[PDB]
Amino acid sequence: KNVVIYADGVYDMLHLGHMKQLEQAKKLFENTTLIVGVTSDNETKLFKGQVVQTLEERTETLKHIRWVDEIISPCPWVVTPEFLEKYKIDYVAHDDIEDIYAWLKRAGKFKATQRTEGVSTTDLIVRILKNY
Amino acid sequence: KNVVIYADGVYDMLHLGHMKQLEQAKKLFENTTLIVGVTSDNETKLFKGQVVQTLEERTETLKHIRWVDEIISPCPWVVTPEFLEKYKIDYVAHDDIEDIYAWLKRAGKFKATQRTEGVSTTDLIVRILKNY
Repeated sequence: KNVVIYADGVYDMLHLGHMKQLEQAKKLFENTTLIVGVTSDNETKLFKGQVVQTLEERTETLKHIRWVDEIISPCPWVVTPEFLEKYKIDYVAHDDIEDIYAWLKRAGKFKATQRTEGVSTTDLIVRILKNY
Repeated sequence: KNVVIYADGVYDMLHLGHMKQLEQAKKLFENTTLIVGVTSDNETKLFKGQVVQTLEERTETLKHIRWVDEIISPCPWVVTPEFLEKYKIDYVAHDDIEDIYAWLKRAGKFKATQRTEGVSTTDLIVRILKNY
């Protein structure tokens, strides 16, 4: 009855928005194993942009999050069918936002999870940029 | 066999240092209930200094932390004997750093937990204050 869910991402400066996404993935089915994939520093910088925390720092924080059952760190930048078989993954959970998730959706293996705006560590110091 | 542990604090901009402290408190005994107390905005500002996140924001993040079993939010600024009886608390866990914890230590009810330096959300943007 257990369903293996895979949620990959950068998880830089982990905040409430990330945590709610992990909760959502963890709760997609009654009985789940949530695997979190943490992207490598080099690949994140290459394809996305500057990461603040190292792979080891981003991974260590995730270990403390109630919803996280297993961590693949580092994880591949792009999910492949081979990867899904290797780790026996039933669904990939990711924000949605051509479509790199098209093949997962075609297979019935994609579960959208939603971002929370404004709760980011960026915005909190922008907030604190008012005492002056 | 279950031991009730009470760890109070501000828990502003929760980072790895806080999380490791909560892990330490949670793991003080084999079978524990970890109660986290979150201090009020007004009292924190009064006795400590500016808090970045509201009581509700600081409390909501703690809900996502694996080690947290129960939350008292807001909590009293100062622990009292009456408070320990009300919630059936066996030990208070807090960083140590006259001594407001003297009466707890005298009673056998104090468990020191340790801070982690440098891992704070403050230091991460100080870190990012190098790309320029």
